[PDB]
Amino acid sequence: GWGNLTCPICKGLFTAINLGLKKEPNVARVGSVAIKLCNLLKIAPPAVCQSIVHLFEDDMVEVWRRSVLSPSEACGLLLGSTCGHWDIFSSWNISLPTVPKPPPKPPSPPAPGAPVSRILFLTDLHWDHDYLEGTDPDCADPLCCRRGSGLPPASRPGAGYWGEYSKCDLPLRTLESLLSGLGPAGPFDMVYWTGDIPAHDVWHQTRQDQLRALTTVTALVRKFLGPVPVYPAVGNHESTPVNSFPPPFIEGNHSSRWLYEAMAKAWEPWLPAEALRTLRIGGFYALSPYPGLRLISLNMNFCSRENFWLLINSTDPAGQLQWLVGELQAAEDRGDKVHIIGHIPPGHCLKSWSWNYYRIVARYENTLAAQFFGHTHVDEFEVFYDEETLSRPLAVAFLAPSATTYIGLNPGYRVYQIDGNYSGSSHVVLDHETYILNLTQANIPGAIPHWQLLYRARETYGLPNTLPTAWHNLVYRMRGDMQLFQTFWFLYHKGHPPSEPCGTPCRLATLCAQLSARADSPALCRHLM
Amino acid sequence: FGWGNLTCPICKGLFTAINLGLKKEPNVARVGSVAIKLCNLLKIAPPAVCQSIVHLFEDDMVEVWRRSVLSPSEACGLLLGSTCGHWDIFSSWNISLPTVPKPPPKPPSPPAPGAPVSRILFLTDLHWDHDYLEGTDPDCADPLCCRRGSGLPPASRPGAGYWGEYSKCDLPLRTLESLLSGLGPAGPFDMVYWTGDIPAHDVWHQTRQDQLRALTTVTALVRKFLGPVPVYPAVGNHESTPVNSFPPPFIEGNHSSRWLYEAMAKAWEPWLPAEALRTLRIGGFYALSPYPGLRLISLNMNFCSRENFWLLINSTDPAGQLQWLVGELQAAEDRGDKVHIIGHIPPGHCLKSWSWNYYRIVARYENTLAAQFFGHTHVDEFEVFYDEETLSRPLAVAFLAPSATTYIGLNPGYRVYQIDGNYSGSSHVVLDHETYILNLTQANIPGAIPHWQLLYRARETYGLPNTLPTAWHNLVYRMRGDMQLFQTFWFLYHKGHPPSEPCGTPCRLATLCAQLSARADSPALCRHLM
Ligand SMILES: *[C@@H]1O[C@H](CO)[C@@H](O[C@@H]2O[C@H](CO)[C@@H](O[C@H]3O[C@H](CO)[C@@H](O)[C@H](O)[C@@H]3O)[C@H](O)[C@H]2NC(C)=O)[C@H](O)[C@H]1NC(C)=O
Ligand SMILES: *[C@@H]1O[C@H](CO)[C@@H](O[C@@H]2O[C@H](CO)[C@@H](O[C@H]3O[C@H](CO)[C@@H](O)[C@H](O)[C@@H]3O)[C@H](O)[C@H]2NC(C)=O)[C@H](O)[C@H]1NC(C)=O
Ligand SMILES: *[C@@H]1O[C@H](CO)[C@@H](O)[C@H](O[C@@H]2O[C@H](CO)[C@@H](O)[C@H](O)[C@H]2NC(C)=O)[C@H]1NC(C)=O
Ligand SMILES: *[C@@H]1O[C@H](CO)[C@@H](O[C@@H]2O[C@H](CO)[C@@H](O)[C@H](O)[C@H]2NC(C)=O)[C@H](O)[C@H]1NC(C)=O
Ligand SMILES: *[C@@H]1O[C@H](CO)[C@@H](O[C@@H]2O[C@H](CO)[C@@H](O)[C@H](O)[C@H]2NC(C)=O)[C@H](O)[C@H]1NC(C)=O
Ligand SMILES: *[C@@H]1O[C@H](CO)[C@@H](O[C@@H]2O[C@H](CO)[C@@H](O)[C@H](O)[C@H]2NC(C)=O)[C@H](O)[C@H]1NC(C)=O
Ligand SMILES: *[C@@H]1O[C@H](CO)[C@@H](O[C@@H]2O[C@H](CO)[C@@H](O)[C@H](O)[C@H]2NC(C)=O)[C@H](O)[C@H]1NC(C)=O
Ligand SMILES: *[C@@H]1O[C@H](CO)[C@@H](O)[C@H](O)[C@H]1NC(C)=O
Ligand SMILES: *[C@@H]1O[C@H](CO)[C@@H](O)[C@H](O)[C@H]1NC(C)=O
Ligand SMILES: *[C@@H]1O[C@H](CO)[C@@H](O)[C@H](O)[C@H]1NC(C)=O
Ligand SMILES: *[C@@H]1O[C@H](CO)[C@@H](O)[C@H](O)[C@H]1NC(C)=O
Ligand SMILES: *[C@@H]1O[C@H](CO)[C@@H](O)[C@H](O)[C@H]1NC(C)=O
Ligand SMILES: [Zn+2]
Ligand SMILES: [Zn+2]
Ligand SMILES: [Zn+2]
Ligand SMILES: [Zn+2]
Repeated sequence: GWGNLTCPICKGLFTAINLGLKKEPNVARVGSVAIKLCNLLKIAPPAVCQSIVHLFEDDMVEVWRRSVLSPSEACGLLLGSTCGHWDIFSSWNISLPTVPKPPPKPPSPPAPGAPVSRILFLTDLHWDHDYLEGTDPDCADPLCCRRGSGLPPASRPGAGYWGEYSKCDLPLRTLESLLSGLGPAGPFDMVYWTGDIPAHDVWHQTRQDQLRALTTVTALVRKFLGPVPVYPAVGNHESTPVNSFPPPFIEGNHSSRWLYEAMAKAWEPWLPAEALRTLRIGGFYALSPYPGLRLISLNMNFCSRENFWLLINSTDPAGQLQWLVGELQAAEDRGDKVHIIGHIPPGHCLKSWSWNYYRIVARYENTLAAQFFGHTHVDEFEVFYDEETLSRPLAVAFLAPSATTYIGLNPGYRVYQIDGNYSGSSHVVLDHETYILNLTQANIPGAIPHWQLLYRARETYGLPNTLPTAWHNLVYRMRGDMQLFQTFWFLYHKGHPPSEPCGTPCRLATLCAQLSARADSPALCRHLM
Repeated sequence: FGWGNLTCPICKGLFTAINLGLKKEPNVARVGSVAIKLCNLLKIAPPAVCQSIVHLFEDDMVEVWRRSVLSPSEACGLLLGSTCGHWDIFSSWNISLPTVPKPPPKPPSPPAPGAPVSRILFLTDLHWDHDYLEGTDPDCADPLCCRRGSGLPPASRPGAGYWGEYSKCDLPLRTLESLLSGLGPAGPFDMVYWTGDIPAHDVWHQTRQDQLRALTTVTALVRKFLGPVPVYPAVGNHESTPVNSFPPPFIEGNHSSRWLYEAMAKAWEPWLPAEALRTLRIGGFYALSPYPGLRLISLNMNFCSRENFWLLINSTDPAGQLQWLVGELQAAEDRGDKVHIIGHIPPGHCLKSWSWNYYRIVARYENTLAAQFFGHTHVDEFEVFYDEETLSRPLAVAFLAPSATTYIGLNPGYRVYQIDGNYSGSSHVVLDHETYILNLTQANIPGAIPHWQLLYRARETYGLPNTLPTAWHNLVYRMRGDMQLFQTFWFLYHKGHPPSEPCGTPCRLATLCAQLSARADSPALCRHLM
């Protein structure tokens, strides 16, 4: 009978497809057809389509050939079981160590006169380098206010001197202003630097340009902050194409070796030997700023939904989660405490990665003191609960607003007051402050650039402390009180909220976001009606 | 604005490049060879068979996959869906019956005493090997044995019988000569319905020339022995090569089926009138009027078939034939005549939507449709149709006739139906039927003379007041109750040569459930068997 032939004909078919598109000419064909389709969907002008697709085609086809179309996979998709196996984005688990979990003990308020560690948090600087004042703020292009955007017609003004309120990342001068005005204050013990150094022009980006951004902005930070250590993390716009972060099992040229070795060449002064070693492989590391404290810098792109290399293998990329566990357990032993920093927050991640992270923080509550994440470009947080009943806040991650202005925001940075350096310190965020540059004032001719204080957390929300329970109570408190949420919304946008009023469903969506540290998991929002 | 928007265009371009890539013959060769190695890996069957069969399928197979499954997209509509591409493969469809209101139901009236009767001979699944060779190995490693190249049986196993064999072998032409020669007793026939499957079961090395050989020589044989009596054939699943390949009319030659359809109507020109030949050259189905007041429809069930891969491209009412059928059936309702439907594969072995639309049609046209005949099963059984609303009322039954061929351990056999005869007011419904078989245990003895015996008669054997559908329904549930009776139906099921295994309760249930399922993917139909 013929029924037996379907499977072999399928496997052979995708073998011929596989080896067939491994040749460049067909890759060119896919590129051009994709260009015509891009032109059909419009958004954006044709040259952008051309450049972007020419940039993506190679690695895109590479991964699809090695993942989606690899027979099989594909035959396991169309037939399944008997023929092939489709594992794409399959579930996986990281297997915590067998050490029994110590009983949860919440941290105690710091003793009077105890030391305090001030930490500067910079994220999403997004340096354009093509920013040109006077250009068109609203143009047809993924990014405007830069060389090649043209001029605004008639009554619409050009881009501001310090940056603009539409699209338009920052010119280097505004980063210089940010770093010069750091005095008051200040002084900082350390700086957490999340990533996203390059601008949002993703179609024509080049490795040389990305390296330019990384090295020059690193040099700027280093110039202004001097001896204070800066601990960076890898953002989602560092590599090119944007979001392309092949795990360590991909080897050059097309691997990430270039970016990871450009880093750790630039960050050599800040990071110790081991940190650099692990950074050269996967782009993540661990170190000890204080005795009794451990900082973990995670590469969240192996977390990312938009990182297509995960189609190939999405299972604990670079084995980093496991590594993290080894560290966190290493921290439980020794009686130390851990700070985690990263670009993309957990709960923006795929499915399994997020759940494994949640499982880890829940297991490691007493050890993990704080967590910091960027990427959102807006000011918000995320609350973690116990994995069983999800009724008890065990930790919170702080999502800091972007230094960049991207999509209509005032620039800003954050500063954390944290339990300081000494034995027994909890190393937990005591408070935080948010500075912004009001562009309406700063762009006036003759104005004096000023980085104002905006708000202080505890002062604004009346929190007895910054521990998770307080943020939980703040969320449910805002569900009820609309004025309070209006405050949180004003600060959410760094003082430049949009024109749309953000009515009731908007509020509900936002608060639900504040409560979801685990991707999917709709139940986390159950108590919000 | 980010890469996430590009996935769709990159996909569509990807599968365009794949499409044009495997549109070249060298790549087709590569897929063929990989498939050959895989076949050898799964074993079953010997390597030469794998090689030949895949070499026969590869061309058209790649054609269809390129044009359907992999056509971007489709494929992209599968991996992304909705917003990007549309995946319709084996999607639902409906035939839209005409708006004429259904006439009020009513049972056919019993024929008056002394009324005329039309005897019809039903031949199906002749499966002529032409390579059948007595003495060769009946059980060999091969899809088909008892032929040239099967070798000799080792040691104690005897060879193949002169008149055919009881394991995995088709018929030699001489046994078809025997069948057609012994047709006298009895009786005289008014017409002959011939379902299909003329060529043998060797599907790996088949060639168009061979299939046409079978068609023309066997057609010539039937015409020789039955002479002036009309034979209305149908297209079986073994005609075209590769087996089951029946591209709809929207596929054009060379690789289309026009060669087979025009080879027919060249061979069947004496039997079928002009229109029949015209539509048969297109779709392989036709309509004609054997009697005044009666209409015979011959459907090509390959557009029905699950095993026909050309439907991957478009599975929706191939050749628009179902619609055509409606147009004919309605034409009869206004005209007040009755319809006989014949085809190879029975409805309920068909895909999903085709089957359900067929059920809907027969249900709508019940009073008009007098009888239905189908082959393919190679075994003696039937299928009962119910009302589309409550599914409690049998509105019709289709008769699945046993095979003339011996394929898979059966005595050869043919059937003859007694039908309400030619006259005004005739119901044209099956009154009874008979089944003749050639017992090979006796016929293959040296010096024996092949004899085609009577086996059973329906009404007498099952004690049915008539052959109308209600009778067969009552028979099925009676068999659910009575195990001895089912044992009878099982003996006749195999044409008098039931297997060694006792069958029994789960077997019985499966068989009866099959008898009640005329619509594929209709498990509810068997609910009442518990
Ligand atoms: C239309 O399509 C047909 C199927 O693709 C194709 O039939 C093929 O014809 C060739 C040449 O006659 C045969 O060639 C093979 O077999 C013959 C006879 O055994 C040998 O002489 C050859 O060396 C070779 O082995 C194929 O067997 C035959 N395929 C089948 C299965 O029918 C027609 O030729 C096509 N016609 C046109 C217009 O190209
Ligand atoms: C096809 O031909 C077969 C051989 O003629 C025949 O099988 C034979 O059937 C008879 C009985 O019909 C068996 O003889 C039996 O007779 C006594 C009578 O008292 C029984 O008690 C015994 O069971 C005894 O078996 C033969 O033994 C048997 N021979 C073989 C080879 O099986 C089939 O019945 C015929 N089948 C059809 C469908 O006609
Ligand atoms: C290595 O990395 C990628 C291939 O994955 C490729 O882009 C490099 O070649 C350069 O890439 C530039 C874009 O980033 C492109 O604009 C430039 O023309 C091209 N050529 C060079 C030498 O810069 C690959 N280069 C290597 C090391 O072969
Ligand atoms: C954290 O505090 C400890 C003291 O509690 C500091 O360690 C001292 O460092 C000085 C040199 O600057 C040595 O002379 C002392 O002997 C050290 N004492 C101990 C107990 O280690 C440490 O410098 C502080 N860490 C940071 C980063 O400021
Ligand atoms: C940023 O600057 C603008 C202008 O200086 C502030 O908006 C002003 O708010 C006052 C409140 O009474 C109004 O009377 C003015 O008309 C506003 N000016 C304009 C042109 O909008 C704005 O509040 C500042 N943002 C913050 C809070 O830092
Ligand atoms: C599949 O085939 C049919 C033609 O048989 C295509 O369009 C149908 O054609 C019939 C007859 O002309 C019309 O009466 C129907 O209305 C049509 N149906 C639909 C759903 O459009 C149909 O487009 C083909 N589908 C594919 C996959 O191309
Ligand atoms: C069906 O019966 C009809 C009569 O109802 C038969 O037709 C007659 O055939 C004879 C012999 O040729 C003619 O003399 C008559 O003129 C015919 N009458 C009509 C009205 O057709 C016919 O023989 C039967 N048909 C078949 C196929 O048996
Ligand atoms: C087809 O596949 C099944 C296993 O899925 C195998 O057991 C069987 O032998 C194959 N069919 C034939 C006719 O060999
Ligand atoms: C993905 O990585 C994990 C961890 O090594 C391992 O199962 C294997 O390398 C990959 N799984 C696959 C290829 O399915
Ligand atoms: C593994 O993680 C998944 C999420 O990816 C979670 O739903 C599941 O409970 C875990 N599975 C096992 C077998 O522990
Ligand atoms: C593609 O781009 C446009 C404009 O950036 C956006 O509105 C749209 O949502 C994108 N496509 C999808 C499917 O989201
Ligand atoms: C008729 O088509 C509709 C969808 O338009 C579908 O829901 C229904 O099941 C179809 N009817 C049949 C008998 O398939
Ligand atoms: Zn960013
Ligand atoms: Zn980012
Ligand atoms: Zn058959
Ligand atoms: Zn058949």
